[PDB]
Amino acid sequence: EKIKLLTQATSEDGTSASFQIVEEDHTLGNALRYVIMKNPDVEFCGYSIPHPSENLLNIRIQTYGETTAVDALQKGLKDLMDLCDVVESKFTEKIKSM
Amino acid sequence: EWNVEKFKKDFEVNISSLDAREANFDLINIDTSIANAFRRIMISEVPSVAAEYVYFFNNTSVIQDEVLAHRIGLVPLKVDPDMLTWVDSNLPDDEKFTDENTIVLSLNVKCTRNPDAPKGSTDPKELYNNAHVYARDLKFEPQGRQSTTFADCPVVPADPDILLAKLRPGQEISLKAHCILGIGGDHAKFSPVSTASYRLLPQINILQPIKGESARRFQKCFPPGVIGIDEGSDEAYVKDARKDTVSREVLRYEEFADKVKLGRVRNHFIFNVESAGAMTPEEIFFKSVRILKNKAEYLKNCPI
Amino acid sequence: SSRHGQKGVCSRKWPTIDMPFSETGIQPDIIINPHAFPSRMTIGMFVESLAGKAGALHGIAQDSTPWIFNEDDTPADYFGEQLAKAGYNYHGNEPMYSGATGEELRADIYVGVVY
Amino acid sequence: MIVPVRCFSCGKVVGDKWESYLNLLQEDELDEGTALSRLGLKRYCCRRMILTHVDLIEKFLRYNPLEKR
Amino acid sequence: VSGKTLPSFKPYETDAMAGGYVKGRFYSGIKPQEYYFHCMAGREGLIDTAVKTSRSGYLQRCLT
Amino acid sequence: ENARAEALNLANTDSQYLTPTSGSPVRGLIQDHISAGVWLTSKDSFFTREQYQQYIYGCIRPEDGHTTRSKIVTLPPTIFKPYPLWTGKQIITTVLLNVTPPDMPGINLISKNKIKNEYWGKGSLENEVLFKDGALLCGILDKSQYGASKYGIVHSLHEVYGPEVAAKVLSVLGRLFTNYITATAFTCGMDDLRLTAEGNKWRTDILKTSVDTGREAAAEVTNLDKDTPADDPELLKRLQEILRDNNKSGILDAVT
Amino acid sequence: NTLFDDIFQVSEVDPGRYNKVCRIEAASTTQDQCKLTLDINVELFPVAAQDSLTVTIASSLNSWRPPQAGDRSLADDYDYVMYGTAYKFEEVSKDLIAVYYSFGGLLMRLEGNYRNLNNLKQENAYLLIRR
Amino acid sequence: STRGQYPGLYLFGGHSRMLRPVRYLPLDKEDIVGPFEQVYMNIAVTPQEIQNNVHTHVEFTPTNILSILANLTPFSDFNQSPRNMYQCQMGKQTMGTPGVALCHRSDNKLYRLQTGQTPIVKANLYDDYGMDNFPNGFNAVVAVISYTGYDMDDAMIINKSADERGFGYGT
Amino acid sequence: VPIPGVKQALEKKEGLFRKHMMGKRVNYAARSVISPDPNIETNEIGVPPVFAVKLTYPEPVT
Amino acid sequence: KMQYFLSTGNLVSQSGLDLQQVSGYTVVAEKINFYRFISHFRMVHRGSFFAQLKTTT
Amino acid sequence: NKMSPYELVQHKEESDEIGGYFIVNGIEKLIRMLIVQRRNHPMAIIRPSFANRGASYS
RNA sequence: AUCGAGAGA
Ligand SMILES: [Zn+2]
Repeated sequence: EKIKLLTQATSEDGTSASFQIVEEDHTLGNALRYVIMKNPDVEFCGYSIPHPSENLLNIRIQTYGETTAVDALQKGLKDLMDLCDVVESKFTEKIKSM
Repeated sequence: EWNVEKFKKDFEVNISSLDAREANFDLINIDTSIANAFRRIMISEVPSVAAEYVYFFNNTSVIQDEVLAHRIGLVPLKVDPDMLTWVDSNLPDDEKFTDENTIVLSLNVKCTRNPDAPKGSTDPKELYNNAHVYARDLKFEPQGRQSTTFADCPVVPADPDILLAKLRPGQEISLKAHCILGIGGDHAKFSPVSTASYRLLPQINILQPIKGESARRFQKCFPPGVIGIDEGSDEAYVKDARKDTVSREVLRYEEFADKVKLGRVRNHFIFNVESAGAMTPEEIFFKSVRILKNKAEYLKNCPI
Repeated sequence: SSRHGQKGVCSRKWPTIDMPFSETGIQPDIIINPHAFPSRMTIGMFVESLAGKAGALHGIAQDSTPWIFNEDDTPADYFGEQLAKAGYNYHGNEPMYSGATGEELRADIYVGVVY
Repeated sequence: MIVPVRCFSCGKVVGDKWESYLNLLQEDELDEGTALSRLGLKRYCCRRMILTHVDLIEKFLRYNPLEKR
Repeated sequence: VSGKTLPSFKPYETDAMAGGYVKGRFYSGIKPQEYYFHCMAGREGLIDTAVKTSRSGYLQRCLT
Repeated sequence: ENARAEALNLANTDSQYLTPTSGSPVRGLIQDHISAGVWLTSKDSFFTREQYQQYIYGCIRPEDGHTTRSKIVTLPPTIFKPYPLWTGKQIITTVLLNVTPPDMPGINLISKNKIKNEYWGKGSLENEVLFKDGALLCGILDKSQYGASKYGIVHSLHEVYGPEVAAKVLSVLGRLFTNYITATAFTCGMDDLRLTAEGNKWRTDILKTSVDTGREAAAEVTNLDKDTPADDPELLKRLQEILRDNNKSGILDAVT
Repeated sequence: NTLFDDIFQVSEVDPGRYNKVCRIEAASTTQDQCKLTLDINVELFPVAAQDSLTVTIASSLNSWRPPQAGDRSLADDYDYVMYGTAYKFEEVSKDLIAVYYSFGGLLMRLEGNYRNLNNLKQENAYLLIRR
Repeated sequence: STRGQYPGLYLFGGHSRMLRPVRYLPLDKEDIVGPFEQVYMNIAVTPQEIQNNVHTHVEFTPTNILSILANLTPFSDFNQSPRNMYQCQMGKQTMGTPGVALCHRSDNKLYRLQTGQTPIVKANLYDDYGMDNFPNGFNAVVAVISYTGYDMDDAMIINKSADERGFGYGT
Repeated sequence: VPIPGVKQALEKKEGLFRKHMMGKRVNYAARSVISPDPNIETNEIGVPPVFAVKLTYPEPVT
Repeated sequence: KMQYFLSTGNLVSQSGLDLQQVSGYTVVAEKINFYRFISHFRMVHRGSFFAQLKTTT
Repeated sequence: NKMSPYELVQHKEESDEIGGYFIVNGIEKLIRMLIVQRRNHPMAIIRPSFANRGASYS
């Protein structure tokens, strides 16, 4: 569909994997990278766009163990949602207060 | 460590101004990767309504049809984007546009000479009738059920005094533009912000004290409201660094090159969102944050 | 091309979000590589950028007829005085931000208005 | 030719300001800088659009094929 | 033929600037005479490049 | 398929790294990548863990076959306290470590670059490139290393690992120096072209001695004793003769 | 374990066209013929002329992982800790050996009598500095 | 002279002569000189450099030795001369404005720039020849930055949003 | 002026040899302006879709 | 005959003028822009003789 | 020949139409200026083709 | 089809 697992770069145990996301760019890539690097269990995280003219984003996650790159990705997405929710709530409160 | 709870504890917003077009607010203790995501989404991801398809019926003016249609497309509209859905492009044009996703404008202006023009006059508004075609002449035509939904809010351009075309007697323009939802990453005519950027809070680190006649010129190297003088001792200090645009005029002087360093506060952003007119800047920022959150949530719910 | 022989084809239509944005919020519409200048030595393009920005700020028109300046009265000095008076910096440099990552670039970027 | 509706660099609508700019130059003895400032054009990217417009459509309009001359 | 290298310079002017010595930089600009001399040099360079782009085209085919 | 094989093996791009005219290399990066490398591979460059990992994954992409180990391998930081900090040379080392095939020793190359040691301060040794087990330990990468230059790092990698590895290294360095130049962009301006007050006074003082050199050279050419006035009748007559005679004109031009 | 240790008196510091790094010249307080030139990140560890530093070269600090809770290392006793590789050994004179280290690009030249520098082998070694 | 040109006083009139205005220094009035007589008369390029008992004439302005196109180049005394020549050659190859009476013509090809602008930086001779009637190009905000990596050799990068607002458009 | 005979058709650079045997027009070829791209392999070429749909290769089915 | 001369540039003369070339006397005034057009009327040519030559004085 | 710019725009030509060119078959043509020897002046000439013209010719 | 003008690297 939208998220794609690059099976030719994924570890057998799942500790390392590479993901391809369509119709994405630096906007989501850098946010996901920042929110995933905060995971104490991930060893390597980075985003790369193969070609600028194409709408594809690549995410690399390498965990230290006891987890999965997919699990790290899910945790990063959840934490990004929580960060967006808290900034929205604080902005709403400041708008109301003024 | 880092956590959403710690970010909530350390996060603050300082709204400095808020108008119907421009909002100036600060994001404090947030990451550049998130501030930039908000900025990019505001610029080129928040949907808006602008003219896309133009159905010319006659154009005998100097302006060619493609230029006129492009110039019509560039006009911003006072339409709430939530009042209409998105167009499914796969459908044929017979039923691609429905009553709930397209707003149909019209323009029918015909120039004729004014026989009552005063002699020796040069003003085209007295010499001719309809010599100038303005955006306010884009008449909204309600269709279907939207005659009831748009009854309270008419579809008028954000700027009605935009000069769309000029005419001379005998020349007529008769078109019918369809305006739909679109994002600023598709075409720049859809971006709901004039400019929506940010900047790091400037930092002016005074290392050695500057006093006396030297403090006079040190203050002048900045904008007048930034650097002040202490009442007790004739020192120099930073009153408001928000009022400073980094021109590094100090570093041009060897007198003050060794007595102050210029930097930034790397997690203190100063946003400035100017809207085109369709929606308020605070709502634009709300929608950008919600777009980022929904993008993350949709990616999470996508089955890997 | 500009009026200094700096011709060149257009590679890609760079989106405005990925374009670098200045502190004042303006993204340039033409990006020219700094490596085109050292071999050609078209310093008139730099001077035109300086004078164009100064004139756009002050609402005036700057005359560029040859031999109106000399060694003592440098156009760099003249347009730098105008820019510093307008509040921008003397050397025409603007602190810009990366449009893809968001961080401020290493040094102030040289921006201006050229024909 | 005809005033650009939106500024190229940023996107601020400057197309509704050409006539008012001409009025500010004509009626009041305001120079171009003061007139641009009063019109609300702050960034020099916006200032150049109205400062340097040529408005060639006025010269284009005198060749009207639909009117007896 | 009059000993003047340019109308500005008096006949047989023993000066480096008269003979083409440009004491000027592209940062600060060059005087009209030095501009004229630099145009001479640039025109010669353009001519030489135009000739040299194909002065050696017959040799390759004769060998090959 | 015959012409396909001919083009992919004999006429292909990476098998023509060296010109047969003199055996020198003809491929490499040119301007932005060269300046980006000069800025990245200096002592002044430090990168946090996230920045280092982002640069590494931007240049090298295992899912595209860019990695020989199926899993990106990194290095310990060159600074442990107060907080971890890598270096640009460590980014070069990691690039080599991930593109160079395993089960082989790293490149041991000692070369120089185009930038002297006086352009980095007193006591610097950044002119002397030094590799050891595929780890850039000294010097800056320059035009002499990546680009069309003999006995640089790219040429040495070509020689030791075949043409494919040198092609991969050129591609990886191109992607790396492109992504680096995006975040830390390179620019030139008017202040680069300016001298100081002391520089301008030096230039003026020296150029003030050029007023009389033409006259002195003319006096030497016309076999007249020095300190003769520029409008002396005999000097003018000799200069007239020199103007008439093409060879004497050429001699005067050469001396001046 | 430790391979070298001394109290060094910094004598000269200059940035040299750099902003974050600087090159120092440290002379040992006790050993009369031991000297040092080192490049340090002076934004993470500022130093000054006529200072005193406690440098120590250790084969380990007891693959790299960010520090976690309840982790002990030799680095906890020191302020500034680097990590590099020995790439050259020189014989300046009789009973004088100079060892060259490169910490990811930052170069150290530790010269001294080989009685104390005999432990310094050509391999990866941690450098630790303390005020 | 000594083995120079043949001496004599050669007054000329009539057709096809080449003439230029130069300021006669005595009595300070305009004078007209030709190529034949120019090579023997001293003509200072600037009133600051008149030498006593040397110069008889002086240029009205140093810029009246250049062509129209050469005069319309901004700050051309700061450029390399081949680049000035390239500019002269390329300013006549621009998609500008040929004219305004384009509805009364049947030319085989016409290249017209939709929206041109008067330059902020322009010579004083730009107004004298009325080039405002024919705007050649447009003013743009140009950053001298090495940021994209797509514009190394001589290529350049155009903002997509600006291009989507009719920047550089032509027919 | 004189009409070219059968000898002049085979004589010089425009003759039959140097213009139709030592150099020919070819099917399955293309020409365009070149623009840089650093996100493509150093041994690769970037071909637009306009060329990619006209150029073709005979691949026998199996 | 005058129209032929203006259209072709060929100087069909039974006697020959005091000129060297016989063709390319009239150029087509191109209208790419006003700069091109105005420079058409300010150019002076040495002649087609020197185009096909090697001496560059 | 003597029409003011107002009359020029009235007669469909241009505001500041300039002359110097001809119209043939709807295609505008110009007789390009050429450089020729100065008239009515005897100029001494050295040319190898003068000797190449015949024999004993200097 | 031929000869004239011009343009791009
Ligand atoms: Zn603007």
